Amino acid sequence: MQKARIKIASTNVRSLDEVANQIKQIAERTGVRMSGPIPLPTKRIRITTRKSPDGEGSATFDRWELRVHKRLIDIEADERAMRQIMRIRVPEDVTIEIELIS
Amino acid sequence: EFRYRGYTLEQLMNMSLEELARLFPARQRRSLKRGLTPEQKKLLRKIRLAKKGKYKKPIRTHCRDMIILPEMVGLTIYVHNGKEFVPVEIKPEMIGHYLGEFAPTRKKVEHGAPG
Amino acid sequence: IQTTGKRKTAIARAVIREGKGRVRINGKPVEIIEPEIARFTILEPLILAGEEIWNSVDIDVKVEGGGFMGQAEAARMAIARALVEWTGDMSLKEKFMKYDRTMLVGDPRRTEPHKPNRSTKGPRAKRQ
Amino acid sequence: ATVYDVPGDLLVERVAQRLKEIPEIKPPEWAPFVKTGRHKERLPEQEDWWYYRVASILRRVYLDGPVGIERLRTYYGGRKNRGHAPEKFYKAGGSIIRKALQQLEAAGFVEKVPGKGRVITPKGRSFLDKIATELKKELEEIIPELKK
Amino acid sequence: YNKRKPRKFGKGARRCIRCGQYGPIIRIQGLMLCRHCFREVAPKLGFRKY
Amino acid sequence: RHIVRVAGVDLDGNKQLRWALTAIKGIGINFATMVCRVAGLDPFMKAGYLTDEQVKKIEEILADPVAHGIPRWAVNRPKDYETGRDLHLITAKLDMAIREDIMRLRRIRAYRGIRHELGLPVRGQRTRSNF
RNA sequence: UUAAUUGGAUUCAACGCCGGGAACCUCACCGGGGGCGACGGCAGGAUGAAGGCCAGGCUGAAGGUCUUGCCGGACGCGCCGAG
RNA sequence: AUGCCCCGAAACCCCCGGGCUACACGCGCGCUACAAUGGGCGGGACAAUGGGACCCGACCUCGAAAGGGGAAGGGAAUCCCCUAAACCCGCCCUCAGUUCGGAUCGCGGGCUGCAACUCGCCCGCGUGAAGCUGGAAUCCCUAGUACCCGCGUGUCAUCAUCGCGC
Repeated sequence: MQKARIKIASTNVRSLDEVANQIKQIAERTGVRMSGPIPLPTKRIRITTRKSPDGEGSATFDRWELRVHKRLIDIEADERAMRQIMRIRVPEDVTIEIELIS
Repeated sequence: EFRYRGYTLEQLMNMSLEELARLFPARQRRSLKRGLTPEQKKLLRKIRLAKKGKYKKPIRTHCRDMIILPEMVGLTIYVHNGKEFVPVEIKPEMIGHYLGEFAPTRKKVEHGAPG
Repeated sequence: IQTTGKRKTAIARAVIREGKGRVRINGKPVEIIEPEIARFTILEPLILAGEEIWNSVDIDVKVEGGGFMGQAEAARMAIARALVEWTGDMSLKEKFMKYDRTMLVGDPRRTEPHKPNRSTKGPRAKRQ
Repeated sequence: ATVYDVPGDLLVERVAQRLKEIPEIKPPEWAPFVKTGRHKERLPEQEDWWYYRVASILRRVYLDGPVGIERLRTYYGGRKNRGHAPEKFYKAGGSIIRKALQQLEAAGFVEKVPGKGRVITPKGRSFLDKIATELKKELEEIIPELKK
Repeated sequence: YNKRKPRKFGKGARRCIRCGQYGPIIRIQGLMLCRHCFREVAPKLGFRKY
Repeated sequence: RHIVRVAGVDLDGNKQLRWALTAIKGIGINFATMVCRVAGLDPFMKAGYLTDEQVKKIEEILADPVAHGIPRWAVNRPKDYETGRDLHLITAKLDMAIREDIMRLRRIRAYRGIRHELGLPVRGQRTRSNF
């Protein structure tokens, strides 16, 4: 048996959910075992910078954040099933990386 | 007589550069192992031609980092302190030291009435 | 029967079955834990449970995260929950409640994030 | 009973005194003239300090299994005073535990798994659990509660 | 003679993309932005406050 | 022996030998420990039972530490400037060595010599407020 | 004090602040060296480089400078407006 | 960004060096202590946050360490930094400017950069002082907070006693 692993990474939660739902709906339509989307840890990039452009006054800090979410979808080997995924309309902010594990 | 690590200046003369550097501290020996700068090598050409007499110019320099070897002994060289070329004459006792040590750049500070 | 305990960051997973009475922490015997105060915190609940319940069941608790006091408190938490589930008796439940409310409730206390103006020393510390 | 059923310090002491017998374990000629770690400030006090290290190291192999030199260096490291600067943690030196581990390999108690470290042979497991059984049998008489 | 010498290291090596200042540049995963320059573009990059 | 003279310097017998040897300048605790180990004696014994042949053994250890098993890196002045040899100096020899180094730095007219002349910090310490 | 220790900041709200790291770079200080000054007009051009170049001297050194003479095969000295 | 003025072989641009560190000094904020709850040898259980391709580098080897060589695997839930310190136990030293306290200075070795004398860090040895509880006065904080403990990270080839965070 051969398994296809799909990593879906995006800042926007709703776009990630939409793409995952699209893959899911393709799955049972194609009738192939499709392991549910496992939400891996969401990576949190944090940057702390002084607010004051100059040096005078009180010292104050601003903490800006990115939360990038990531879900894992494992599906089984059926060429029809894995043919229907390049045809998916993918939003710009969502990145999909598909690999093949034995 | 002058002795350096149990060897005299003339004994120091005949030692190869590697064996000579083995007498130097870790800083200077490792600096030598890493290789002199091309500007340092030009200055070495200058001083060596001076020691053979061909180079008659009063010899200046900017390379404060040029580590004094026994072969520079007995020559007058003028190191740039930042504003002018302060003169130094190399006695045998500067083997194992940098030129910039003997090229003063900061003047004496004494204390007067506070503002 | 399975039970869980959370204290600060330490998390203790406890499993209780019928057995002689062997109690193990991370697979280690209870009586040998070097910090004696932590040994007493771990021993606290089954003291009031009774030697009969002690010698009627075997317990294995595995704890991860936090420090040794936090780990001991998590094991203390999980032991009480395991006992009250195994026996299914409210008498010892109220016994523990009377002895310590957190025994079956637990402490949801968490460390506040540090804040600027010399953040290294804490959320509220500032310069002179 | 296993090593898990006895205190670490008592078992380490027992393993050290037992391993004093085996000729495979011998301090190197540089051992008395080197301190156990960079973080340490004063040289080791007792002349037995070598063997306790070996007794310690094998115990770690009984628990951590495949372990390399650097992981033990982090373990045996400690806090060091930086003068007026605040203290800081540092790893332990490598040569001491390397010689101890290579002697252990010569002693046959431990083996090497390349790319993963060194692990404990069955002979070492039997040695350690024998010592632990004796120690627990004694502490059963001193402490009856360990019979449980 | 007019070419600046190639500095891979030091403050001179890195210059802000936007304003070009040689001072504080944030390099967390490849920004190359002056600390002043970061505040006006962080919202554009998708940064949010929390 | 409440008083024990070794190498021209007295030590208290109440201190342990590794603790007693510290009173000599040129010897720290680690040097005392390693020389005691060279002697094959307990580092923790009281110095007041030091029978004299041990005193002479420690003395000849001081005379040539390298040949007695001590490596080249436990001495205070490895690769001595006028012999090329790693030697452990003591007392007046140590004072003369540092004194000669001071006049050497002065004679070469190095910055370190200048600081030693003016009694100023050598190694870049900031002195606008400090010192 | 220094040739120079580049400047700002004055209690609350200036003084591990701008500097969020000064060996070069940062650089704004000081000393020394070197190159220019867009584009127009006056004049020149190419008859040949404006730029580099051996051997040197000066030059810390850098055809930077000059002795020497080549290229380079192409338009750029100097003054004014203005950069 | 940009008003006005000025600077045009300079107040334009490029290169070397010094300097920005210099100090009888006062002041600001911190660091380490002014030892017995002390100092030290052995041993044990113990976390989190973030970061990782000219990178993390497990693992192996040599060196006493600083480090040198080889090196799997890792572009990250999967490999690495990764393990802690404060804690206790067993034992040794035993209230003394001394063991604490280390400023300070000499030698050797290692590390980054082409270059650390001005002006780096680290290691081994030697010296290693002031410091033995601080008047007037004023500073912060009210719960997982204060104190104590260490760690990660920003700047970072190297530089922290800094900031942010755990």
